[PDB]
Amino acid sequence: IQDSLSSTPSALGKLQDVVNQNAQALNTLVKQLSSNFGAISSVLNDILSRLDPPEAEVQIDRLITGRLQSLQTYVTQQLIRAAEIRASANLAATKMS
Amino acid sequence: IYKTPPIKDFGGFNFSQILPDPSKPSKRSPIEDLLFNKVTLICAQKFNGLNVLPPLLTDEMIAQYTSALLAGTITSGWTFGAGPALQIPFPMQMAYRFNGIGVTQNVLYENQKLIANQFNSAIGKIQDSLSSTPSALGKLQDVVNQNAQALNTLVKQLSSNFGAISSVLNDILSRLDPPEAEVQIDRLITGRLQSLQTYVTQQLIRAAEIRASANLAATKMSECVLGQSKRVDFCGKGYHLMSFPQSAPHGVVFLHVTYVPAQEKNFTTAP
Amino acid sequence: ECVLGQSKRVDFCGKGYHLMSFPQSAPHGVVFLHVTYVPAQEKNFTTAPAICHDGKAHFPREGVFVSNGTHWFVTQRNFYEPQIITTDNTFVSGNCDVVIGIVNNTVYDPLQPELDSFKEELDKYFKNHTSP
Amino acid sequence: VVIGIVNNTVYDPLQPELDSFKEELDKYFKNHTSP
Amino acid sequence: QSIIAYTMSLGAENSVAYSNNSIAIPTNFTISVTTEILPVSMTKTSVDCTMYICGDSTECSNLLLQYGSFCTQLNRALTGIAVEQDKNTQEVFAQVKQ
Amino acid sequence: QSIIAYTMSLGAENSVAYSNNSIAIPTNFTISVTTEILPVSMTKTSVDC
Ligand SMILES: *[C@@H]1O[C@H](CO)[C@@H](O[C@@H]2O[C@H](CO)[C@@H](O[C@@H]3O[C@H](CO)[C@@H](O)[C@H](O)[C@@H]3O)[C@H](O)[C@H]2NC(C)=O)[C@H](O)[C@H]1NC(C)=O
Ligand SMILES: *[C@@H]1O[C@H](CO)[C@@H](O[C@@H]2O[C@H](CO)[C@@H](O[C@@H]3O[C@H](CO)[C@@H](O)[C@H](O)[C@@H]3O)[C@H](O)[C@H]2NC(C)=O)[C@H](O)[C@H]1NC(C)=O
Ligand SMILES: *[C@@H]1O[C@H](CO)[C@@H](O[C@@H]2O[C@H](CO)[C@@H](O[C@@H]3O[C@H](CO)[C@@H](O)[C@H](O)[C@@H]3O)[C@H](O)[C@H]2NC(C)=O)[C@H](O)[C@H]1NC(C)=O
Ligand SMILES: *[C@@H]1O[C@H](CO)[C@@H](O[C@@H]2O[C@H](CO)[C@@H](O[C@@H]3O[C@H](CO)[C@@H](O)[C@H](O)[C@@H]3O)[C@H](O)[C@H]2NC(C)=O)[C@H](O)[C@H]1NC(C)=O
Ligand SMILES: *[C@@H]1O[C@H](CO)[C@@H](O[C@@H]2O[C@H](CO)[C@@H](O[C@@H]3O[C@H](CO)[C@@H](O)[C@H](O)[C@@H]3O)[C@H](O)[C@H]2NC(C)=O)[C@H](O)[C@H]1NC(C)=O
Ligand SMILES: *[C@@H]1O[C@H](CO)[C@@H](O[C@@H]2O[C@H](CO)[C@@H](O[C@@H]3O[C@H](CO)[C@@H](O)[C@H](O)[C@@H]3O)[C@H](O)[C@H]2NC(C)=O)[C@H](O)[C@H]1NC(C)=O
Ligand SMILES: *[C@@H]1O[C@H](CO)[C@@H](O[C@@H]2O[C@H](CO)[C@@H](O)[C@H](O)[C@H]2NC(C)=O)[C@H](O)[C@H]1NC(C)=O
Ligand SMILES: *[C@@H]1O[C@H](CO)[C@@H](O[C@@H]2O[C@H](CO)[C@@H](O)[C@H](O)[C@H]2NC(C)=O)[C@H](O)[C@H]1NC(C)=O
Ligand SMILES: *[C@@H]1O[C@H](CO)[C@@H](O[C@@H]2O[C@H](CO)[C@@H](O)[C@H](O)[C@H]2NC(C)=O)[C@H](O)[C@H]1NC(C)=O
Ligand SMILES: *[C@@H]1O[C@H](CO)[C@@H](O[C@@H]2O[C@H](CO)[C@@H](O)[C@H](O)[C@H]2NC(C)=O)[C@H](O)[C@H]1NC(C)=O
Ligand SMILES: *[C@@H]1O[C@H](CO)[C@@H](O[C@@H]2O[C@H](CO)[C@@H](O)[C@H](O)[C@H]2NC(C)=O)[C@H](O)[C@H]1NC(C)=O
Repeated sequence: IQDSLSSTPSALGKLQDVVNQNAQALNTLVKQLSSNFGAISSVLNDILSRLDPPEAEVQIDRLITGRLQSLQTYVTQQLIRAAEIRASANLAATKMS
Repeated sequence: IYKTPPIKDFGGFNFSQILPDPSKPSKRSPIEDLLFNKVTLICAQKFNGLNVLPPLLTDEMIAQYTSALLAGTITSGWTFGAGPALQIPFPMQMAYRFNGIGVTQNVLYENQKLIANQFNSAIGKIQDSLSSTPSALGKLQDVVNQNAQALNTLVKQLSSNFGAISSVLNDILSRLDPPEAEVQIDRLITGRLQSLQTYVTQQLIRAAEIRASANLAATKMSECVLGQSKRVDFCGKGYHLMSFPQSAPHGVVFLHVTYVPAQEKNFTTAP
Repeated sequence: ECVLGQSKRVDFCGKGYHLMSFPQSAPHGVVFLHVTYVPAQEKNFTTAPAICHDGKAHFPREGVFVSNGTHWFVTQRNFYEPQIITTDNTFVSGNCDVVIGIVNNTVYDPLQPELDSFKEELDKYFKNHTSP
Repeated sequence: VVIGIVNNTVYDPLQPELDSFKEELDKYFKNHTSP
Repeated sequence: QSIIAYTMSLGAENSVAYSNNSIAIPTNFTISVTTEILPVSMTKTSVDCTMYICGDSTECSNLLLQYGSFCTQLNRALTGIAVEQDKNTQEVFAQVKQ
Repeated sequence: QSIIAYTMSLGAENSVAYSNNSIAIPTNFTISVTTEILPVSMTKTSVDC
C-alpha cells in the first residue's frame, strides 16, 4: 500500500479538486472586480471625483447591480457544491459505521 | 389496514403508550399528542400573490396509517411485509428476535418478567424525556422557520426602489406622462424579476434536500419496522430488536427498541 | 447488491423474499427484473413454547412445535412438514417449572430403538445359551 | 423423485461401534459357553 | 355519467385473529418477477456564448467584452456536466472485469 | 512515438465451461488490502458586502 501512495499521484485526485476548484471559483470573483459593467470606468473613486453628482447616481447603480449579481452567482455555486459534499460525507459516515 | 384485537393481553407486555386512544376525540396516541402540542404578518402574504396550498393527506389519515402499521407489527411479527399476514403470539416473536441476535431463545423464556418490566419502564421514561427538553424537535422547527423567514424576506425586499424616483409605480404613473415613465418602470420590473429568480433557486435547492431526507426516512421505515436489520448502528444504537413509528407535523419519529449487555466477568480461554 | 449476491434487505430487491435478479438496458436507463419468492395459502395450527418429558424441558433447534390436536411435531417456519419429535431436533435446558405455558408430551430417542433391538437380540442369545 | 441421484452406501458412524460391541459380546458368550 | 368529489378511502379493513396459543403456517408458495426502472444518463449539451446572443454581428462583439467573462464561466459548468454523464454510465455498467 | 486513435477494448474475454454434473471448488486463498478515499469537508468562507 505504501508504494501505491508513493507512486500513483492521481490516486488522491478526489481530494485535490475539492481544493483547486474552490480556489478557482474565489479567484474568478476577484477578477470580476475589474469589469466595467457598462459604466465609464471600473475605478469607483475615479468617476466619483471626475463628475458632478446629479447623474453619477446612474453609474453607481450600474456598478452595484453588476457586483451584486456576480456575488449572488458565486453564492449559488457554493451552495450547490456544499450540497454535493454533504451527500458524500453522509455516504462516508455510513460506510465507516 | 389492520386493527388491534379488543383484548390486550400480550404475556406481560404493555403497549398503552403508543396505540391510539379511543377516548380522545382525535384518533391519536399520547406520544403523538405531545409532539403535536410541541410544535406551533400573514395578512400581507395573501395580498401580494403569496399563497399556501393545503396538503392532501390530513394528519388524521397519517395517524390511521401509523396505527395500521403498528397493529400489523404487533400481531404479525414481520411476515405481513413479505406477503400474507400470519398471526403468532408475541412471546414467540420475541424469542425469534432473540434467536436472530445470536442468543438462544431459552434466555427469554426463563427471564420473561424481567424483560417485560424493563420494556414497560423504558417506554415510560421516553414521555418524560420528551416533555423535559424543549429543543428535542429542533430539526422539525428548523424547516418551518427557514421557509417563513425566506418568504418574509421576499415580501420585505419588495419595498426597495432599484434606482427609480419612487418605490411605488402608481406614483410614477400618476405623476409623469407615459413615454417618460416607460424608462422608470423598466428598472423596477428588472429588479423584481431578479428577486423572483433568486427565491425560486433557493426553494429548488431546499426541496432537493428535503427529498433526500424523505428517501432516507423511507429506507429506514422499510428496513427497520417491516423486518430486522443486521447493519450496525442503522436501527438504533446497539443490538437491534424492533421498532415503532409515530407521526409528527411534517415529520416522523422512530423509537428503536434495542438490546445491550451490562455486566461482564472475565475468564481464561483456550482456542 | 441485488445481482452479484443475494440481499436480505427488505424491499431492496423487490417485494417478498429475494431470490435473484437480471439487468436489462434501456435508452438512458436500466430495467431490473427481480425474481422473488412469496408464501401462498396457509393453514393455522396449535402451538406450544416448549415440551417437558422427564421433568426437564426441550426447545427446538430450528423450527417450531406444532400440533394438529392429537400429537406434536416440529416444523420449519415457512413450510409445513411435520416430523416426529426426536432427540436431535431439540435440546434440553433446565426443568419445566419456569416456562409459562409449557405442555406435556413424550420425546422419542432415535437411537433408543437401536439399543433396544440390541438388548432384544441379547435376550434372545441368552435364551438360546441357557440350554447348553 | 430427485433427479440425478447416484448409488452409494452411506457410512453410519454408530455401526462400527455396534459391530465392536457385538463382537465383544459374542466373545464373552463364547467364553460363557464353557460354564 | 358525471363527476363526484368525495373523501379518501385507504383500503379494505382486515383484522387478524390473535390468540396466545395459535400460529399459521403456509404450505404452498408462488414465484414472481417484478420490474424496476431507473434513469442513468442525460444528453450532453454545449452552448456558445457570443454566437447565441449576437451571432453574425460586429457591434455586439465590442459590447459584450465590457460585461466580463460570463461566456468563459458557463462552458466550465457545462463541461463538468458532460464529463459527469460519462462517469455515471461507466460506474453503473462496469462492475465486471472479464 | 506518436498519438494514435482507436476503438477501446471491452476487456479480456474468458469463457467458462459449464455442465450439468460438474462443480468447481477452491483449494487455496489469499488476503488483499484495498484503499478508498472519500472527501468529507470543504473550505469555509465569509464575505463582507
Ligand atoms: C440483572 O439486572 C437486573 C436489573 O438490575 C437485576 O434485577 C434487579 O436487582 C435489584 C437488586 O439486585 C433489585 O432491586 C431491589 O428491588 C426490590 C424490589 O423488587 C427492593 O425491595 C430492593 O430494595 C431493591 O431495590 C431490582 O428490583 C431487580 N429488578 C427487577 C426488575 O426485579 C438482576 O438481579 C440482574 N441479574 C443477576 C443475575 O444479577
Ligand atoms: C392429527 O395427526 C395425527 C397423526 O398423524 C392423525 O392420526 C393419524 O391418523 C391416520 C389416519 O386415521 C392413522 O393412519 C392409519 O392408522 C390406522 C390404524 O388403525 C391404519 O389401519 C391405517 O392403515 C393408517 O395407517 C395414523 O395412525 C394416525 N396417527 C397415529 C399416531 O396413530 C390425526 O388423524 C390427525 N387429525 C387431524 C384432525 O388432522
Ligand atoms: C404434566 O405432567 C406432570 C407429571 O410430571 C403433571 O404433574 C402433576 O400435577 C398434578 C397437579 O398439579 C399433581 O397433583 C398434585 O400435585 C401437587 C404438587 O404439584 C401435590 O401437592 C398434590 O398432593 C397432588 O399430588 C400430580 O401429583 C403431578 N404429577 C406428578 C407425577 O408429579 C402435570 O399436571 C401435567 N400437566 C401440566 C404440567 O400442565
Ligand atoms: C441404483 O441401484 C438400483 C438397484 O439397487 C437400480 O435400480 C434398478 O434399475 C434397474 C435398471 O437398470 C432395474 O433392475 C431390474 O429390476 C427388474 C424388476 O423390476 C428385474 O426384473 C431386472 O432383472 C432388473 O434387475 C430396476 O429399474 C431397478 N431395480 C431395483 C431393485 O431398484 C438403479 O438403477 C441404480 N442407479 C444408479 C444410478 O446406479
Ligand atoms: C400449489 O399451487 C400450485 C399452483 O396452483 C398447484 O398446482 C396446480 O395443481 C392443480 C391440480 O393438480 C392444477 O390444475 C390442473 O389444471 C389443468 C389445466 O392447466 C387441468 O387440465 C387439470 O385437470 C387440473 O385442474 C394446476 O394447473 C396446477 N398449477 C400449475 C401452475 O400448474 C399445486 O397443486 C399446489 N400444491 C400444494 C401442495 O398446495
Ligand atoms: C497456498 O498458497 C501459498 C502462497 O503461495 C503457499 O505458500 C507458499 O508455499 C511455497 C512452497 O511451500 C513457499 O515457497 C518457499 O519459500 C521458502 C522461503 O520461505 C523457500 O525456502 C522454498 O524453497 C520455497 O520457495 C512460499 O514462500 C509460500 N508463500 C508464502 C507467502 O510464504 C501455500 O503452500 C499454498 N498451499 C497449498 C496447500 O498449496
Ligand atoms: C399499561 O400501563 C398504563 C400506564 O400506567 C396503565 O394505565 C394505568 O391504569 C390504571 C387503571 O387500570 C390507572 O389506575 C393508572 O393510573 C394508569 N396509569 C397511568 C395513567 O399512568 C395500564 O393499566 C397498563 N396496562 C396493563 C395491561 O398493564
Ligand atoms: C478482569 O477484569 C477486571 C476488571 O473488570 C480487571 O481488573 C483490573 O485490575 C487492574 C489492577 O487493579 C486495574 O488496573 C484495571 O483497571 C482493572 N480493570 C478495569 C477494567 O478496571 C482484571 O485484571 C481482569 N482479569 C482478567 C484475568 O481478565
Ligand atoms: C384459523 O383461524 C380462524 C380465524 O380466521 C379461526 O376461526 C375461524 O374464523 C373464521 C372467520 O373469523 C370463521 O369463518 C371460521 O368458521 C372460524 N373457524 C371455526 C372452526 O369456527 C379458526 O378456528 C382457526 N383454525 C383452527 C383450527 O382453530
Ligand atoms: C391464553 O389465554 C387464555 C385466556 O386468557 C388462558 O386461559 C385461561 O387461563 C387462566 C390463567 O392461566 C385460567 O385461570 C383459566 O381457567 C383459563 N381459561 C380456561 C377456559 O381454562 C390461557 O391459560 C392462556 N395460555 C397461555 C399459554 O398464556
Ligand atoms: C446431464 O447431461 C448429460 C449429458 O447430456 C445427460 O446425462 C445422461 O445422458 C445420457 C445420454 O447421453 C442419458 O442416456 C442418461 O440417462 C443421462 N443421465 C441422467 C442421470 O440424466 C443428461 O442430459 C443430464 N443428466 C441429468 C439432467 O441428470
